[PDB]
Amino acid sequence: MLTAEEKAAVTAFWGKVKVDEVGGEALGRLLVVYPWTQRFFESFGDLSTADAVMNNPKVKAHGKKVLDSFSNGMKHLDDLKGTFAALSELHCDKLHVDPENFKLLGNVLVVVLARNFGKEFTPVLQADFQKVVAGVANALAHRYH
Amino acid sequence: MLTAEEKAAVTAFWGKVKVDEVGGEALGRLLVVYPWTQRFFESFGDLSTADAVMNNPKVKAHGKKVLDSFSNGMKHLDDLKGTFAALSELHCDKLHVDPENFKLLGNVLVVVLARNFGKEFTPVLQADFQKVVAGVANALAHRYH
Amino acid sequence: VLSAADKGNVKAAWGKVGGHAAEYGAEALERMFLSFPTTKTYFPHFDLSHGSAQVKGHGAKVAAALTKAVEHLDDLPGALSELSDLHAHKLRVDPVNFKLLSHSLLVTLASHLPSDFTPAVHASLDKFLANVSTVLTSKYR
Amino acid sequence: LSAADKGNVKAAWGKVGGHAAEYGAEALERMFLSFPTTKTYFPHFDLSHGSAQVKGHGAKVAAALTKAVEHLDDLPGALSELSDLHAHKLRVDPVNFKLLSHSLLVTLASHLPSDFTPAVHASLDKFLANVSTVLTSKYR
Ligand SMILES: *[C@H]1CC(=O)N(CCCCC(=O)NCCOCCOCCO[C@H]2O[C@H](CO)[C@@H](O[C@H]3O[C@H](CO)[C@H](O)[C@@H](O)[C@@H]3O)[C@H](O)[C@@H]2O)C1=O
Ligand code: HEM
Ligand code: HEM
Ligand code: HEM
Ligand code: HEM
Ligand SMILES: [O]
Ligand SMILES: [O]
Ligand SMILES: [O]
Ligand SMILES: [O]
Repeated sequence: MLTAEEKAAVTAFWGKVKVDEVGGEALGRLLVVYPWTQRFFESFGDLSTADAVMNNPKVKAHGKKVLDSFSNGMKHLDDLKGTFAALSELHCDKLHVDPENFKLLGNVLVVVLARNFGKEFTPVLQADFQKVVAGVANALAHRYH
Repeated sequence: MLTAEEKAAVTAFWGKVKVDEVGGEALGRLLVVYPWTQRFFESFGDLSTADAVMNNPKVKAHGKKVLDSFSNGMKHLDDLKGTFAALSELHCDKLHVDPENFKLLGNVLVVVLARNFGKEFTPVLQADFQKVVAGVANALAHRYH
Repeated sequence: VLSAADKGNVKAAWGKVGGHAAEYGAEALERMFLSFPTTKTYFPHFDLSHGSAQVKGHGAKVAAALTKAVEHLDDLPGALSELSDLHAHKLRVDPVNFKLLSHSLLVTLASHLPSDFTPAVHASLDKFLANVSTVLTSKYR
Repeated sequence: LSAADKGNVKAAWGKVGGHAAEYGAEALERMFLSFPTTKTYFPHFDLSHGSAQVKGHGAKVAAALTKAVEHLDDLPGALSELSDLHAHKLRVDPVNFKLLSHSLLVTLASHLPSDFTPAVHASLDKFLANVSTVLTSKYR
């Protein structure tokens, strides 16, 4: 996991992030870029075109929730295994989400951050977030590990 | 990992396994089927064709060393993480092997085991072994996750 | 992408499988459901009890589909266009399952053909199935 | 790859235009900083901050990518010489390709935010994946 210097700057940047707006885009792009993930969200309504996906109210409302779990895990970087312990058990027994798909969403989130911040999301600032989204990725797969 | 019933048939079958013949075949195929694995054994000599890879003497001798540590993990089934902490650290901190490649070798082993035993290695007996290899692979990928 | 050598190996291997395609097709799934329980979730309507008649009737479908792919190795997309309509756009099957089936299939072919399942063929079929898998997972219509 | 995919990748790489050289250099620096185990494929390289080598090398990649974009229908044929290197000689682990794929898709996101639509994102990812598969295949 992160050190002191890595941790302090990862917190600083996250403050400027708009939880509402980033969550919907990430989950949307996950369903658009990796379209086999759409089966898990059949109940969400219409998923035919990428425009219908990126404007789906249930999708966007749920993306906000996943980012709230991400914001919470950002405050508990010393222990991600215990923070994401609950959701980990949810994705296995109730959802059967393959642990590989967490890597893709962590990566999507990073791309989503980069688009909305351009150069301000420095190559070093990216690498530090690559430890976070991978640190989270392992915590949701701890039932499979 | 396994239940009490799933420990008995997995061990009884393992005693019938020739640790030299299978060891030099599983690693052989790992370097043929997955050619990028040859990068880790530059010192090993000629690995140009399927014939050379299979009849390389260092390949076969190193092949048993793997299956012996695999045979070692057959006894310590509950404490695989503890038994493989030495080999999990070595393969990433020195040899930089990607944790995904571990999954492939446990896969190749089953294929070779099915080839060497045929019908004696049943769908049910395979299922018990698929967990074993998936436990040893996860124990060897412990320094990452 | 396959070599001419990869395509020769595949064509020869299936020439040895012959009429037992349905037998191994059925055995492949039988192995998949048992080895990896999660793959049963795509089949809630199926009978999955050991030795099911439905699985044996369905295994023959898979093997009948793979035998077409062998005949048209230079055009996997065109030959398997209707199967991408189902597995990708309709059923929306996770690509990680395709790795599990192919592994369960490769084990099946190894047990029955230990004389013909050489490492040289092993690599070629591994590439072959991962090319069929890529087609069935991609939306290209 | 669909008909819209081919169109999207062309339009995206067209928006990249003459900038590709710098983006090939960034896509690298972003990989060598984020995934330090990839730095082992380049031991002879000078991997310092803003290298003359890395910058010059990133120019070779993007140029070869441009060739791939212009040869969307026959990628195995066009990239036959690059496969010789990456697959037969270098013996690169496929996960590194996926890591360059993700690193490059970051560079294109930050630099071109108006153009990096979900539609185009999915197309470029599907293109790089198909290019990666060519380069990690020994078809000789
Ligand atoms: C994941 C990995 C892991 O190691 N753990 C720890 C716990 C071990 C998991 C376990 O005990 N597995 C045995 C097999 O699963 C049985 C689970 O216990 C039974 C209660 O859960 C089941 O109830 C629901 C609701 O009745 C079932 O869902 C039905 O409907 C859905 C609809 O999509 C499914 O399609 C069907 O499976 C089912 O008809 C489901 O069977 C639940 O498992 C991990 O947690
Ligand atoms: C970065 C990793 C992920 C995190 C942190 C995460 C987090 C969450 C959260 C917070 C919820 C809501 C919990 C609830 O109130 O029930 C949830 C539910 C859910 N997640 Fe995930 N998720 C992740 C990845 C995935 C992936 C990859 C998939 C599969 C494509 C997935 C599929 C689902 C589904 C189907 C639900 C329930 C939908 C519903 O009932 O509305 N998740 N997840
Ligand atoms: C099933 C998973 C694996 C097991 C059980 C395993 C086991 C072993 C063992 C027992 C050794 C000998 C170490 C010693 O003598 O102290 C070894 C060495 C080594 N392994 Fe692994 N291994 C696995 C996966 C892999 C894979 C897939 C690779 C990549 C090809 C790899 C790369 C290496 C390398 C480069 C060495 C050193 C070779 C030498 O100098 O002798 N390991 N492994
Ligand atoms: C080697 C790759 C595969 C091939 C060649 C293949 C082939 C087929 C064929 C021929 C059918 C029959 C379609 C019909 O006429 O009804 C089918 C159906 C189906 N397959 Fe696959 N398949 C492959 C991989 C998978 C995987 C990995 C899964 C997930 C476990 C899957 C899930 C399904 C489902 C849910 C059906 C519909 C069952 C029904 O007919 O009601 N496929 N497949
Ligand atoms: C699909 C993406 C890739 C493309 C388009 C690509 C293309 C190229 C090109 C154009 C060169 C220069 C060839 C020359 O020397 O004239 C090269 C060299 C090289 N590439 Fe890649 N490559 C890709 C993926 C990768 C990845 C992911 C790695 C691992 C980090 C890698 C490792 C290398 C190495 C070690 C060299 C030799 C450098 C030298 O000696 O100058 N390649 N590649
Ligand atoms: O989610
Ligand atoms: O090894
Ligand atoms: O299937
Ligand atoms: O490269």
